[PDB]
Amino acid sequence: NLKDKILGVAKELFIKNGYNATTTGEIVKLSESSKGNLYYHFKTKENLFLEILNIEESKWQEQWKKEQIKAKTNREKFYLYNELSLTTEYYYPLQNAIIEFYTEYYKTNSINEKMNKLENKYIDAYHVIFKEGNLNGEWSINDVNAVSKIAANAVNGIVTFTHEQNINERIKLMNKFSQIFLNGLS
Amino acid sequence: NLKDKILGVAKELFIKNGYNATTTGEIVKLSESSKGNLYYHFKTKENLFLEILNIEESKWQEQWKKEQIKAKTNREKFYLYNELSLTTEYYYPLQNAIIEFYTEYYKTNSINEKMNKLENKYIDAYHVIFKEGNLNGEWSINDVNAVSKIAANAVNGIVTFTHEQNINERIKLMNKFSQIFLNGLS
Ligand SMILES: Cc1cc(N)c2ccccc2[n+]1CCCCCCCCCC[n+]1c(C)cc(N)c2ccccc21
Repeated sequence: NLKDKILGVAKELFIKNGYNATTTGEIVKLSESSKGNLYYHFKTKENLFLEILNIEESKWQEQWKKEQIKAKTNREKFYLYNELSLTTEYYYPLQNAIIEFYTEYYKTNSINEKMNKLENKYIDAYHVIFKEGNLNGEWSINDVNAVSKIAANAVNGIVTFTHEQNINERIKLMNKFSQIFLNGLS
Repeated sequence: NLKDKILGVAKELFIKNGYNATTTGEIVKLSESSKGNLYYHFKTKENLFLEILNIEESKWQEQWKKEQIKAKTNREKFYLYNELSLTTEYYYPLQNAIIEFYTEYYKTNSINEKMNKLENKYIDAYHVIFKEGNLNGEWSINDVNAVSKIAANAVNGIVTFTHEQNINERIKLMNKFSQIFLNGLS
């Protein structure tokens, strides 16, 4: 494909280097397409990156729906989602690139809108789990949105800031975190 | 002292122009030193920057040592340290150079090793709060080292990935997080 091999080489570059480290020159010299091509579907470079995120959050959310069956209670789904978070090949590997990205486009207005459209997708899985768990009598959260937002970011914190220590050490901490947290809700 | 003039000047240069754009030549001339002296004390730009981070971590510890006295109990120190990490990062000028430097050097083991020492010093403050809270009966935690690493990265996530929200909402969520988490310990 064309408008799909771009998105591919781009994802690979944003991860391998960083957001700025990868230039449109590079994406082209390895995705072979005149500068203009990258201009139709993808208006700007911040469009191509914001595009990659959407796909990634979708592939990830999709992977979780196909794996969440292995958890019977919402309590178990919480532990599971946070554990799988450390291993997916989806979305989470772009978090550094996203931190970089936001530091260099937070002076524009169309940024806080798109970076907040994704926010809703990103915390959705937690919203389901906490609401569904309210319905299933697993706990009683008065402010579901607040808690989903906290859970999502705290977890994104664990996944992102421990990216060097042995993987099983990380799963261990994440489980202790999921424990402290749900225990905190009831 | 010349070493300190070099560090002071380099810090300001990194802040005004960012990590990559600052040249050691600028650092050399503006501090009235030499490539030789700079090489002698730091070996490289990356090292210089890491040394600056060291000093910054120490000033931060000193500031905390003076601030925590406002918080009688450890439950309070925890609430306060988490709020301080969120509010003071909003206007910490080196933050930008820091993002730029990390999301570009976490691949090297030389650098990522030294960064971990820094990170570990930040985590220590949680260790102290948690150990001290044990000896005071504020809670009973059997795995202080672990809970400390979890708290630190959870908080960093909340501080780091929540930037699009309004400042009061972020402070509301950080406190709710502190409340949930401290409640999950008992
Ligand atoms: C004085 C002073 C004054 C303040 N008002 C202040 C305010 C807020 C914070 C520190 C402050 N300090 C001093 C602060 C010194 C901070 C030194 C930090 C070193 C390490 C960064 C580690 N790191 C890791 C592990 C993992 C990541 N994925 C990652 C991603 C992006 C960026 C960094 C990353």
